Amino acid sequence: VPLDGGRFATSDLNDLYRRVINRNNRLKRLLDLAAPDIIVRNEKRMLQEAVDALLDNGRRGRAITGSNKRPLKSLADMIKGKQGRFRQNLLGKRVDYSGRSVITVGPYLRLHQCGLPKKMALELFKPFIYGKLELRGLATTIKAAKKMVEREEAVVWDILDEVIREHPVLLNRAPTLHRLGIQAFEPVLIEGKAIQLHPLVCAAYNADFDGDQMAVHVPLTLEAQLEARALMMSTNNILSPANGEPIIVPSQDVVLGLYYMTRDCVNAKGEGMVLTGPKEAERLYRSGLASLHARVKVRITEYEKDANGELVAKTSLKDTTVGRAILWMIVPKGLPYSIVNQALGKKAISKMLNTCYRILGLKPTVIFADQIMYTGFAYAARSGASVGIDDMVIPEKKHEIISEAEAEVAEIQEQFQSGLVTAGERYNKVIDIWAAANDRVSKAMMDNLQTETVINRDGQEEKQVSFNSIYMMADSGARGSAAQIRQLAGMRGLMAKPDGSIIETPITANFREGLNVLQYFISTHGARKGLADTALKTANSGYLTRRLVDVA
Amino acid sequence: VYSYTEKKRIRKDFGKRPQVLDVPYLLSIQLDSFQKFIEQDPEGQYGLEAAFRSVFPIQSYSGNSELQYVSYRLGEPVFDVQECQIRGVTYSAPLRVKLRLVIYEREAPEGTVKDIKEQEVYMGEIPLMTDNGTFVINGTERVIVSQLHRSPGVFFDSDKGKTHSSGKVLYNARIIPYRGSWLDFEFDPKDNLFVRIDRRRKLPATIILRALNYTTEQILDLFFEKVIFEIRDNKLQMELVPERLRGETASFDIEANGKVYVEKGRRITARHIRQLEKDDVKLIEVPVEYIAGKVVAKDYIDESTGELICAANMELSLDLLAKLSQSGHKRIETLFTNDLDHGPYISETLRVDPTNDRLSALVEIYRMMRPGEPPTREAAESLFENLFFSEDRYDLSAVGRMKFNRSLLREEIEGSGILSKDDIIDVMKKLIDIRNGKGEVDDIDHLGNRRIRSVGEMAENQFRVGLVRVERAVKERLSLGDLDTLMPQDMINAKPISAAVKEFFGSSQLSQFMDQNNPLSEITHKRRISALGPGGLTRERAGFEVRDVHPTHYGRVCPIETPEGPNIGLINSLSVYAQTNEYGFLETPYRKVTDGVVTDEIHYLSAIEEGNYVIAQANSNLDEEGHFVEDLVTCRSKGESSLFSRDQVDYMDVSTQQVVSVGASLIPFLEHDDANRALMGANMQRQAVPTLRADKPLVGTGMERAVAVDSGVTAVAKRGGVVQYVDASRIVIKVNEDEMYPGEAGIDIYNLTKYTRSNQNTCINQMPCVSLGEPVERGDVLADGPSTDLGELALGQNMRVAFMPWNGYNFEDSILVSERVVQEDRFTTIHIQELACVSRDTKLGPEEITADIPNVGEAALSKLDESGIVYIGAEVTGGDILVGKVTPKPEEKLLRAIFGEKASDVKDSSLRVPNGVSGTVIDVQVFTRDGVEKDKRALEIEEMQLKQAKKDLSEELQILEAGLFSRIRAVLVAGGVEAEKLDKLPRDRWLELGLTDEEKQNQLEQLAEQYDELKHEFEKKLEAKRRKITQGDDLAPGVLKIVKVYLAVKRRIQPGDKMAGRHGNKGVISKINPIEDMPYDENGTPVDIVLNPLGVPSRMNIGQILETHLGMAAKGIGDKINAMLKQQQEVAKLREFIQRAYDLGADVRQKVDLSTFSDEEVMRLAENLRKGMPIATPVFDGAKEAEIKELLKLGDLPTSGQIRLYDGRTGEQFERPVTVGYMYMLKLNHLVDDKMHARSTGSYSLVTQQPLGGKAQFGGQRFGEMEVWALEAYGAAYTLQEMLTVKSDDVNGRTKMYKNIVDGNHQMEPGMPESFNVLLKEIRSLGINIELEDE
DNA sequence: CGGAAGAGATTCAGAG
RNA sequence: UCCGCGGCGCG
DNA sequence: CTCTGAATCTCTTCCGACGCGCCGCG
Ligand SMILES: [Mg+2]
Repeated sequence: VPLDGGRFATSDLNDLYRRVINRNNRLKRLLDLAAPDIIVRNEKRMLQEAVDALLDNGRRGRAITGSNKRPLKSLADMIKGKQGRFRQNLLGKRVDYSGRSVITVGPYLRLHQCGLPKKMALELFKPFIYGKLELRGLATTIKAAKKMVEREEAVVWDILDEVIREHPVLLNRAPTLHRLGIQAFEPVLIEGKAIQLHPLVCAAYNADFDGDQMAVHVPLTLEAQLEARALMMSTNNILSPANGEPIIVPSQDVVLGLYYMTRDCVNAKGEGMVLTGPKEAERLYRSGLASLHARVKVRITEYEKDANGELVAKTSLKDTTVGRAILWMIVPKGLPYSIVNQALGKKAISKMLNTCYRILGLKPTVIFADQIMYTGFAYAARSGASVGIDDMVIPEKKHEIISEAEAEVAEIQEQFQSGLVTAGERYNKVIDIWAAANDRVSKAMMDNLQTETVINRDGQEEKQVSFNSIYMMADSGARGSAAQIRQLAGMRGLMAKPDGSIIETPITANFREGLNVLQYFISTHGARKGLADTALKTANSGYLTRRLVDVA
Repeated sequence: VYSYTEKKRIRKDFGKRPQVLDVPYLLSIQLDSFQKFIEQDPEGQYGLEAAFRSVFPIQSYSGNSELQYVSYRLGEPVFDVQECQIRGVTYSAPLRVKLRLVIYEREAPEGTVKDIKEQEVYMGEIPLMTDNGTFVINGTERVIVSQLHRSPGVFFDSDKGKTHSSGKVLYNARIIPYRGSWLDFEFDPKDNLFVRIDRRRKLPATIILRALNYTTEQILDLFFEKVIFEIRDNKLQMELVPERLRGETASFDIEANGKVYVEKGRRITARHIRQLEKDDVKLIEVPVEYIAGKVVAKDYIDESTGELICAANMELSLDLLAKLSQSGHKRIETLFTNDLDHGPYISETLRVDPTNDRLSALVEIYRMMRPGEPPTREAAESLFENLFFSEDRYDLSAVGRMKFNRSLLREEIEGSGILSKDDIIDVMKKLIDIRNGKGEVDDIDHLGNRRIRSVGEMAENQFRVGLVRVERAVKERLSLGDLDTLMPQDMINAKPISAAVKEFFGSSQLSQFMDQNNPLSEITHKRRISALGPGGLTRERAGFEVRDVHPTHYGRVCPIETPEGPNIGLINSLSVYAQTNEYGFLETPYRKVTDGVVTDEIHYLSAIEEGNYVIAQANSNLDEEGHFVEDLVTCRSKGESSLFSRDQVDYMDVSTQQVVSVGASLIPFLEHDDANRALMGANMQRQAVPTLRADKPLVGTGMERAVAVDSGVTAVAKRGGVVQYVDASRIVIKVNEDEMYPGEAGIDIYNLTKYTRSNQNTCINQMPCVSLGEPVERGDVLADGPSTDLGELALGQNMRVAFMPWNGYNFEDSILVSERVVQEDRFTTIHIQELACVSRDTKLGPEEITADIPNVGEAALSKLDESGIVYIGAEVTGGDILVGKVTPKPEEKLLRAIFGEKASDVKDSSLRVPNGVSGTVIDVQVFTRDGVEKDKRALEIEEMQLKQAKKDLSEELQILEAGLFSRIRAVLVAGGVEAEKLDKLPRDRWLELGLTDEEKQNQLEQLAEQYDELKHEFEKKLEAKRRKITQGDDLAPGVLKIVKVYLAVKRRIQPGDKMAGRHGNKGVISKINPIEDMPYDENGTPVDIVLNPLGVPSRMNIGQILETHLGMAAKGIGDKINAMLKQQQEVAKLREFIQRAYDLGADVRQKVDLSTFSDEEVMRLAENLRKGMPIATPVFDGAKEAEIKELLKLGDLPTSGQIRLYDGRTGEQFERPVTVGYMYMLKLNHLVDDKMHARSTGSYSLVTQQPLGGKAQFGGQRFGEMEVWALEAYGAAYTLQEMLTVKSDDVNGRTKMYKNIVDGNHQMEPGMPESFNVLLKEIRSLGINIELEDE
């Protein structure tokens, strides 16, 4: 390597070869002199050790170091090891025609297409630009095309648009884990500096928008283009190879919007009329003369495939709310109307997708998914499901429940100070009574929160489901579970010592109120334990995957 | 009462606990360590003199020549700090030492020396530490963190489990010296004492027992007691006390005084033992069979011939008894032979002895330490004495022996560093005690075994290594010393120690580079504790016990702030009130508590001792008279916490603040949020970047002032006084009469720091925040640095934020952003790059820096000087010419350059702008070698540098000379006062007032010299400075002149940036949205930032909710102030309004009023409230729900904080009220322009024909292995062939494909991967034959 | 350095 | 002037 | 007595995710 001045930090192999050739030169010179046996065997010994170190270093004591302080590299080092030749230059090698950027959402694309920033688009397809420019003949040599593309004249963006129209590309996620980590998309030119993704793919990628970065690749030949559009495509991969359940299940916002969409308070303005179709219901909602959701009889027409290959129409006067009908307005023909009369949970929508695929082929399922995502964002923006500090209603009986709890802990202590019980027995049963208190407070707060809403109901009174934001986010299945609300509003359970032993004093506070230092310290114990667990587990997981993919 | 400087703006505060202790100096560790490392302390006491007196004196071995130490001195640094950083040299200082050399008479060793020599000798230089606690090595800043390692002492570990899993625990004893070989004691399942030295082979303890000059009888008497038997006629009567009968079955009929107490077989409980104790006689009678397995203690020998009847550690047999009774030695001393109280491990331990002799033991350890060597008696003795008797190669610090004596339950405090024999004997005794079961092992995570180091002691250690090396060299030279033939420095060399310290500061796992972006990183990157580096474990030697936090960490090590990922808990941070003990342990304060009253005075407590006492929880309801309103309170004991009585505790914690780190203490409402979320929030906050103009966060914690002041990134008044002149460059302050020194004090000058490159390419800047002619108070801020304003810390800004899902643009966490922020340029940031051009002197033509370049247009020279360097202030873009550097490519053969040629082609090597970046020239730096031509542009740059370098001195002298002229005026009051010429004759020219008095001229003439001396120092300061600018610069050989240029880029917000708050909320900006579509209220104002409410359920961080309501309250006062101040109302209206504003608290210690204030003071305070109300909040004693609720009542906002909102696009009501408010947004330095990158066809590598890597080179991405197997998982085949053969490796394939693609016939060719051909070569290069085969 | 593994020296170990 | 080590950070 | 042998303890070796960015020193 030519380095500064006459200095060249060359490879260790040069030094090893120089050493051994000097050794051989001295030895072959000295055998001419009929030297005594002692010195000649000393030279043969040191030559033997030198060539042994040349072939492999480290197998002998006091391995010869390199420049300053580290053992020099060898041919054995060049062949084996993570830094060896295989796993850095044969199994995986750097490739041209690629690029890297950061992801955004841009939730207005179609599932079969993705965006791509303009400067990246110009950079990637320069040979295609040269070829098409030669095809139209507006340039003569490579230099003319090069200067024209460097000037970024407006006369080339139309060629650039033309060469995209169905020329696909590839995406990559750096910690590629399973087969869905690589997909293909039909690119569309977009302004900006970041990659745009359809939202339903990030769940398969398990790629949050925290700042993950993608790689791109470009198929070149006709074989490559057909190969990409055949199997690389996002459309024809809708079942996981691990289990038949789909992989385009919605995650966070459309599920919230539809869940809020299909709930009915018993009394609301616009209650108690009849309509002949979803279209006029949509019109009435846009008029604002009726609530988003109220019990309304409607005339619904539905199709079904009793005939072997043909659809049959039938009509009725179903009883439902307006939101169910307006959602029915976009549903494809095959599915029966009974498929939407429930509350449309996470499991419900997954079953929706699975049944739609199993009965109505492939394409209508895809367009149904895209359109339901559109409507989910639309009505989730329309809803306005904000959060508020006043939402988290704390149960009141829990305070005297706690008071009782320290009453029995004082009682058991004062038996224990009379020799009645031992430390282990009292330990177990204070754990038991504390757990029972946790059960009671958790159940109490759940029943207080679950149906707090009450209404006069066109008359005296009635009790119905709740409309708290926290509850509707919870039972939707979007984010969190019951335990999260248990931790937040109610008592935060009880934590254990780092070894695994349980602390006798439970966490008698909650996040809505203040927290004293010691319980926060124990929470720190738990959180640090979990973070260390995952951080150490990642490497073993990856290594196990490597061995298993090698063995079979 | 408050200073006028605090009266710029007062911060609303909450909290009920009255603080008593002040936050200490936040840089005490580094400052104390470095100050202790260099200072003239007698007797050393962990100082440089200690290392000197350790290494000194030096004596020639039997040569009667002595070198003895005298003293050392340090001179001033030859350079400054700032221009030293600019140039590139370190900020070191010379080391001047005086050495005394004497040579004894060869006829008398104790006789007087013939001569004495003494001289000052210079050797090396050592780096210096600036007030901010920094270091300079090569024109940069580097900082050394503090190391954390196990203290030298003894440990006892269980190691239960892995070995022989279906078996009980083992035990092991470890001794680690401060400097020396390790030594390990451990057990084995067969239960033998084994010793291992320096992780070598396993050896029995008996070898070192005998090598310590001990006979077998001595050893057994040491480890065991006596059981005596007598040769007696009646069944050999014998003596027993019931102490050894504690818990045994009766193998005999228990009889005494001819009366059997209990028969054989009955277990002897305590009752039988006491029955024996009544009239307890010892001599009893037993049968003979019991001694069958019992072992003799002494060595009885025959008397007929002296043959050994029985040796130690062998049992007895009836024949042995008979033929020892034939000799008549009645006393039979035997072994105790216990089972559950004294395990007889020593017996078989000595039984499996390989040898039996001291010399044999020495030979064995000789061959154990060095394999394959001839055994020598003296060599074995020499190595044995050179392991634990040699004070040179083995030693312990005083702390080592301290913990050694503490662990062994000893009482001695001070001994010797080297070990002894009885100490390791005691280690034997305690280890066998532990194996018996009694006693207790010690853990590792307990901080009473954890030791902290700092810069001073490791610097001393490296320096001591250098001195022992050079001492070896000096003694080697002195072995041939002569009779006074030289001056005592020719034998010393400054090269070794200087090289050693320079390598230590330069290359070390403890001297990390410092991340210079914001003052928070500055203060948190210094108080950092690491467990890596030499002497400690590495990144993957970590189990789980080191990872998790320990209860002793409370109040001493922050549990919540640590980096996550590859290393967790290894880079833990130190607490806020913690400090370093004298020995090297940690300490935390406590409040002394009497019987029922807590005193104000405090104590510092170590880690080991705190278990002896009990401490109460900090936020206990202390009464007004220092009592507890309850009769019971929870208190943390040595093990855990428990509710204790009124009179059980003796110490009180100082405050709630002492639990977390500095970075953690800045998060408001921390107590309402989860641990991991707070951790990631702190990890982001350490990485912020200052914006164009700062502004105080509306929700603070009160710690901003302390961190802002203590971190020296701002101008602090060394003395209080009166502003005289202010400017954007310098500040002039008048000194008060009381503060000025009696001898010609004068005034002070503060030089600001302008736009300059930082270590992280950020713009360090200083803006004054003081008006003209203002009384300034001692120890207060004058100029604001980056991300600081008016003396408070302000990283990000405050946004109007709402929580609502909108059109999927906030899908997972993506941050939607309004156009108004970039409209105001309120997140605009600045980066400063650095481009370097070298001018080497190489063959084939020395490099030229001319402006003449072939094969280029005139566009370059349109923006270039004739020197070739760009003019200052050029709007250059990517790929533009910056510096013009070009390198060229008898009587009959040299003239052919004109005959058959035209001219020599000089090759361009111009440093261009890296592609993709714009910029503007702000500074050009040029350095020149000693004796090289200086081109035109370099000449004026030093000329502009020259004239400013003399104006500031002239400006300084002009003010400096003013003070001496007042001495003329004070003395010469009466006389001829000139009407008009009072100023034409300046304040100096008064000795020429026409005539002069015979005595007045004397003082005038006398002081005339001292002005000349002030001129003289002006001359020398001018003359010294003009040399520094004129002199060249030693560099690497070959290079001739450096060309440093600087760029400034104005970074704007664009979709893809990384936004974050102060409660862990991540995010990237998805879409920029024009103003018209943003949601807006009934009043008319829009909203700026819209988030996703779904973050709260999943990741439980409710704290970000509570701050948002406060933001409305903070603005809710401010806009009401803004509403009233727009119309000129009388001052008392706001005066009562602000009075109630700073009123209206539950129970606070603030207790401020407004009556004492002047009207103009209140008016100038009002205008600083145009933006709102800064509200303080302690970490744990913060505001609760109720007082937040009633605070909004003072505003004009709904009680719930819940507001209905209007749509921007469709414009209607929302049938759910939405939550809005304020929130503190900062910016991360992870942009998009520095990450997005691609290539089509660039360079290739040499060893393999593969594309390059990294973004700096025009390289691409790496096709990782993992996506390989992913690809054949789909039925795809051709791409796998196509990607890694024709696009990466094949050379003929790509060029054909490159030629084929430009014609549209997309076709692939197989080729052959040349990397595989590379593979076959070296595997061929050995004895292996391998190649291809038939086609 | 934890763990696995595997080869190798050792060391009883009943059959003699 | 583009090879190698160490350290920090990000996912 | 001498095995053969069947464990048994000793000693050595091989290994421990991926990808990128930044900075420093030979
Ligand atoms: Mg991520």
